[PDB]
Amino acid sequence: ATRFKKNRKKRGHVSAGHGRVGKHRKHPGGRGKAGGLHHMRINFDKYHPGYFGKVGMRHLNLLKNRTYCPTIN
Amino acid sequence: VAHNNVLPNVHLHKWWQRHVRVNFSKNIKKKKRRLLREKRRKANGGTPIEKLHPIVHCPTQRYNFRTRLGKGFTFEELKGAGLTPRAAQTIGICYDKRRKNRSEESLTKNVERLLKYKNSLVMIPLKKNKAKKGIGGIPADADKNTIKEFRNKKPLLSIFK
Amino acid sequence: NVKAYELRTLKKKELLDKLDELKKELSGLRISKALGNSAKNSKIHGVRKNVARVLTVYNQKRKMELRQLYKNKKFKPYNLRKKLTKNKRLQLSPKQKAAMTLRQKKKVQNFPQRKYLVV
Amino acid sequence: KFNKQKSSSRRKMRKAHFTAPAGLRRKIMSSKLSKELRLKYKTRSLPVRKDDEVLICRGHNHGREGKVVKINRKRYKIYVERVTREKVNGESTFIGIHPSNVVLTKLKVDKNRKKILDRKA
Amino acid sequence: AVKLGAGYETSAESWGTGRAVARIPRVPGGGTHRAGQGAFGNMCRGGGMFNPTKIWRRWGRKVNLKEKRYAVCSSIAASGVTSLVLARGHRISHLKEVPLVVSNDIESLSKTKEAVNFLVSLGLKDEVNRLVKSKKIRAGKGKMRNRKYKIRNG
RNA sequence: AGCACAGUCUUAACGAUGGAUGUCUUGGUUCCUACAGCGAUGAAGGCCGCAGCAAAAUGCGAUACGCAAUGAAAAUUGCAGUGACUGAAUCAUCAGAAUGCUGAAUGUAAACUACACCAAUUCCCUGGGAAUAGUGGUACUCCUACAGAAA
RNA sequence: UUGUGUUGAAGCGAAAUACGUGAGUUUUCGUGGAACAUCUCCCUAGUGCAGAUCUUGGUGGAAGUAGCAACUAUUCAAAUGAGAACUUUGAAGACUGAAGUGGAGAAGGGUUUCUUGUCAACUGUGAUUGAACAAGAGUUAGCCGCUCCUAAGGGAUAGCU
RNA sequence: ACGGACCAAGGAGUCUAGCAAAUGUGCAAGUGUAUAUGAUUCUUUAAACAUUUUACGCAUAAUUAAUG
RNA sequence: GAUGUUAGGAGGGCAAAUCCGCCGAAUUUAAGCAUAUAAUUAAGCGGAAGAAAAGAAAAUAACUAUGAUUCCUUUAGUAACGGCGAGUGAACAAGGACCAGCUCAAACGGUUAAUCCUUCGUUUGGUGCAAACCUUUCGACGGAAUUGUCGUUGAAUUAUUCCAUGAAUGCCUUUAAUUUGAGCAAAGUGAGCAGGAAUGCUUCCCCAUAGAGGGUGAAAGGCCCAUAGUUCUUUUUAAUUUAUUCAUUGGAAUUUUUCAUGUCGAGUCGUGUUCUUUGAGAUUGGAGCACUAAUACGUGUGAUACAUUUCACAUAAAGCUAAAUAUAUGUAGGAGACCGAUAGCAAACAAGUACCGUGAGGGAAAGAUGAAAUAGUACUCAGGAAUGAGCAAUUAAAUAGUACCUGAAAUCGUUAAGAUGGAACGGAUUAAGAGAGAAAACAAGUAAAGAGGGGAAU
Repeated sequence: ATRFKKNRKKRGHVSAGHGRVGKHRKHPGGRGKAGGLHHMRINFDKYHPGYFGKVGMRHLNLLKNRTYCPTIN
Repeated sequence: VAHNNVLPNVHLHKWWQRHVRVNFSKNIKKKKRRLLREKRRKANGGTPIEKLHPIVHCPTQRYNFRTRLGKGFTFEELKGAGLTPRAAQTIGICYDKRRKNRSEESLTKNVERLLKYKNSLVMIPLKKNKAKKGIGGIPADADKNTIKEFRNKKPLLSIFK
Repeated sequence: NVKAYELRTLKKKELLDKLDELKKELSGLRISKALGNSAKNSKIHGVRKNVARVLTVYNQKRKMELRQLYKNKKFKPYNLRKKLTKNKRLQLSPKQKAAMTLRQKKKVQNFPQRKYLVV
Repeated sequence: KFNKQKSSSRRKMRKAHFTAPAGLRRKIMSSKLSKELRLKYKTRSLPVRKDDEVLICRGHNHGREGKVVKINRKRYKIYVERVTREKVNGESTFIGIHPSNVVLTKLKVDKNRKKILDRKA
Repeated sequence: AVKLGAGYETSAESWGTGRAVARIPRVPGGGTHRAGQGAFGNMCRGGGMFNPTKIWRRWGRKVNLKEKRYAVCSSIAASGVTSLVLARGHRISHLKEVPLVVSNDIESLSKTKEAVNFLVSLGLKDEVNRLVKSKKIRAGKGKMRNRKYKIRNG
């Protein structure tokens, strides 16, 4: 598996495919889901529309066995 | 994040390298458990290591229809079978003091199961050819000839299932 | 050069004065070695081991008599009583560990776990 | 091979060989028996002894015979009476032969050698 | 896996603002060669490998039961055809048929001599010769890892 | 018997310096398995010693690189030396004996081999006969039993 | 899977009417002295270096160069020795100048002390010298000190936290 | 403009979790036999082999805060 | 109470990987940061075992219901928490491993503490060579305890049936398993080549329930240890051997006839408030403080704060408990698609060593002659000596000479060839020299004689 890796085919290419200009730094945009609503907001709204906020009422302890029912047509 | 991916969710924000463990010994432990139960059935020598458990209905509407092995027969079930809990616990019959028979169907099904086990039992004398007729509902002691002729017959483990 | 078994039969005298003369000749050997004379230096090993053997036999005799002196008596000194591990010494005895009340005993005698066969 | 209690590890058993105590060395240093006394003692091998008769069948001296003169277990070697060689300074010294390269042709007998041969019969 | 903390068991100090030396961490103190030497870091002598091997590598693989059974069935089918057995390396030019079956007393035979004799009588003397003279000590340092010999498969 | 200018640089052969490479490995590492507490009956740790010639490491404790006993059993050696013709040389085992000063350290102390108090003490013969200033004991807290004072 | 090795493997040095476009591959001679491939197909990774004031080790030009400059100062003759400006002896010229490179101690050091050897290294020149190296030896207390007393103060007991 | 006196050896997109896409493979309204059990296999084997005719995941149905 | 160097005892310290209490950060993430996260983590303090801890419901559920604890698969990245941001995050059911239940308190026993401990004794039989150990029941003595030990588990009454009781006589077999330590254990040291030396190459034989490994002068199934196998021996542990007589002493289970519904853990639960903790949200647990209960018809849970009330479940405030589980520690075994001396542990070696720091601490470098030094360099010459040289010498080999296998590059020396007016090197094209070279770079066949090798032909 390790001899099929794409980094192997950039072995003598200096930048390792990560750009001579932008470089490969560590977390240049933030960690995890950091920038939602601020600088990742386009990504969040374009791919995960209803992500932020809450809707509905709470069900405190669920006990899924109570409402479990499989269906057949 | 970038592109159309699921929003990440990984709970690895603590020192997890200390808590990761790998089971290299899964089948080795399989063999060890097998050997242990083999040795503890050879040690008691003929009497099964399995104990009789009742048939009970799984709770909740999810598993309403399914039955499984409970722990311990009830006092009513044991009394219907004709034996006391203290006596029953000496012949491989589990007893639990918590369960109650809410329905005659469960009561009679577990009583019939207990009776089948009792009728399948053959009892070894406590004092080596001093056979007696037992107490607390324990069946009477079998004698030398039937014990010798049953000790070489395959014990039915299907009763415990 | 003496062996342990022949002098095992000696009295404590024949043991102690033989040790005394052995020590004396070892001291003479050491004095000779202190001087330039080194012709007999290799005998020091043998004399030292003889001293060890004599002391071994004497001390084993003394320990045996001191054990006979406290035979039974239930109050032997600490060096005589058992040198088990401290935790083993403080452990409850097997009888204490297995001791059961009358109620439990008369339950277990009347309803013991018993052998049986399932057909 | 089939016994897992004992190891077949190369480093483990050559450490055992090169750090064997003298007691194990005296059994490592066994040799073959000639056909004659092999027939007479119904055994195949015996540890070499200080007065045994030896016919070396391997090495530069593969025809010489002689009673062994000394057994040195530190270097795993035996020496036979007339297989000496000349040192640079000019004194004589025995050539060490590994016991695997010799075959016993005659054995000195002893109370203990008798009991070993009896245990072998 | 390498030892968990290997290469990192020293005191970390990279006193590197104006020393005219590279900013790599250096071991402290004095009085020994180690003092002031480049500390942990994949480029430093005694520093620790880049991604230390861990025991939670994916050692095994779960294989579909149906795929495993398929593989076994196909291997049996392949063993049944002569050109494949010839191409794998067995010297079978002299046995009568390749799905070769013998009577049940092969199970009762018990001596290696008569087993080898049965193999020869079936026409497999060349195969046995290949097996016995394939024994030889392998190349590389696998032989300092209890992997001394390398045999052919009969 | 004579002849090359010198230096600088290039190439080849042979060397020097250096310790790469290859090959080794009584080491490490990882997994699996099993067992699992030692200590006032003085532990772990620390000092100090101990060999014929002996620094370290290893081993051992005034019996001091080892005693006894048990199994094997002829070597052990650098020299000197010691060994049966097998409780003897050397291995292994290791149950007996022995185990310095310390250290929780516990009579008081401590950059003291300093200073107490109480029993004198130890050995040998089968009540005597010797030799020793040596040997034991003495912490704090607590439990059980006892003792004699008290309100 | 199918091969090469003591009639010399790996490695290494120089090479080749050699192949490739190229990473390379393959051969020769030398050296070497015990292992080595597999391109049949596949599996696997701690897998490819010119740099990172990279890490460790080794080695250069600088260069026989900078330098070997405080403390006024040396000389003659002899001895020893393979060898003497810097070892010893005699003679001379001088210095330190009792606020001393003079005698006794403390702290610190720990055998540097002494005698006899003695020169591989060290003694930044030499060295036969030495505080170096080697073998032995040397420290004697009722009166000198410690030990005792108490001080600034420290530790602990009773409590109490 | 900065780094590089020289040479050797070492030296940097990897490992695990989780998701997706792509492609290969098996089976297909199913699919994966999880933990575990068995079994004349117990050098290898810590792997292979097996599973008395409603375990669980995902899928087979969506939608609503929700009774549904 | 105080005091006792009265008698007998215990605690203290080390070690920690797993385990149990406490105390308790910040870096970090949030692209800033303060709640949050890191984390109920690190560090700090204390305490145990071969496991610990948890544990026999004041539990779930809402079902046709389950039934102590722990662990695995799953539930489930789910319900929920959260500047509802980053992030965090359980439980029940289901399938498995393992499987075990119990005792105090309280009730009852006063025609009699029926309990317990100390010390001193007697014999009851056993395996040890001994040392020691296991059994043993008849006391006596001195105490403790009514400010409560022990028995019962409501208590009497029939019936059956079980269980412990002593003495005498006889029997102590036989096998399977399991676990230590020991023995025994196949077949070539056959030609020939070469080599210092086969274990190599040819060739002729074999053994294999042994072709695992190691050693041996080079690669060994047949040279050695050992390996396969097998035989004894140790541990315990099942089944199978035999039990029979004579007797009274107590106990137990269930079933008949009676009486009374008993007991059931208090500064505790609970509530309020504060802080923390939790997924727990008009508060999950814990803790401090204030207030402070009921008595089983009670009181606690039923995940939203209340009032009135049904229903279900459990029976808090005392205690013990094996297994399944974990083990970066120690010790001992065994392994590997691991590393191969700048790697692998820091340490392959006299390594936590040398050495450094007042100290807490910091912490290296360093493996390889050769088959054999039981071959480690003899002799001569020259030198003060170190060394050097040899007509001398060990070795297969000394250019393997102790910094010793191989022995790269940088850097330097010797010899030779060439170039040489303020760089050197280079690209491209040839030329002149100098090294090597015939595998395409001519000659197949034909006739003869000389050495050989093969194939077929009796």
